[PDB]
Amino acid sequence: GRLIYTAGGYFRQSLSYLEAYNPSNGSWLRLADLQVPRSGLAGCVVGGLLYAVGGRNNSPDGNTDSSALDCYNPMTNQWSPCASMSVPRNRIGVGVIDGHIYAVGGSHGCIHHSSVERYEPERDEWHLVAPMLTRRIGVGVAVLNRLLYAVGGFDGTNRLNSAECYYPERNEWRMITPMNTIRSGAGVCVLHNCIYAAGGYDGQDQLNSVERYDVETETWTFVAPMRHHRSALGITVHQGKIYVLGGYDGHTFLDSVECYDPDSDTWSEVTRMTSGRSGVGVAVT
Amino acid sequence: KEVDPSTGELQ
Repeated sequence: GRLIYTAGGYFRQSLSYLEAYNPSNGSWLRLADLQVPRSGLAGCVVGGLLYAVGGRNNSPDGNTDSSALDCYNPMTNQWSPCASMSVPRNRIGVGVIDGHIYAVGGSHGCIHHSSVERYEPERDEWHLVAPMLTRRIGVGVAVLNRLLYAVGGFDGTNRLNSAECYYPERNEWRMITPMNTIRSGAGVCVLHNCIYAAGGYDGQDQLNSVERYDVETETWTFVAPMRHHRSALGITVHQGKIYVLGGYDGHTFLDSVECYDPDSDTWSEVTRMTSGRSGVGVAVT
Repeated sequence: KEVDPSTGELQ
């Protein structure tokens, strides 16, 4: 019985919460606060440990870009710093392959990164790998068949709909079919054998639509849209279902958590976070 | 206030 962890986020300022939802009985846990409040970070899990990567601390008296990596042990209910990234990375995307963490893109003030770096836990170290084809902030990331997909984002001029695929054995990137819809701050995950991208902001409106990529057809197909339009949401899969947490919808900060059932192509509301927020790092363990 | 439309954040 694994949990959905939610870390950081933003409400009136960047938050430092760590909370976890247990989908089999609907309860929320109030776990240890992060060391430093952060939103636009990403979360992932490696060998039962949760990690929070990048982001920004947008406080009321000015904002700092985070290059930090922190690790939480559900056993000790404790965070611990890990080596920092080579560079501050706000609105970063993250995927895991072979127990190695890929820190993809993000921002540093005006700098929109195309650089990617890899973290090896067994030796607390970050190593620059090959940069992506496009600079990307607010990028969704998804790992499939031992490859990493970078989806959507913003290049420092345009909000993107393009997507790339990284090949770790070859250390190189390749563009793939663009998405139907342009998407900044979408949630990107992997359910069954497809990459999903839900919500985001298209340059005009915050979206509720959900499209999925098929690796063999190379085509994107919309599926049932969500009930609530949202951007800078958190996403993850827990037992064959997609879970989306909060986000911003052009008006307020959502506390709403929707669940996607792929068999029946429907969405439903399964719970509310204890408080509405956007830009959270989400993972399962 | 001014808010980044894709995240809701300020400035």
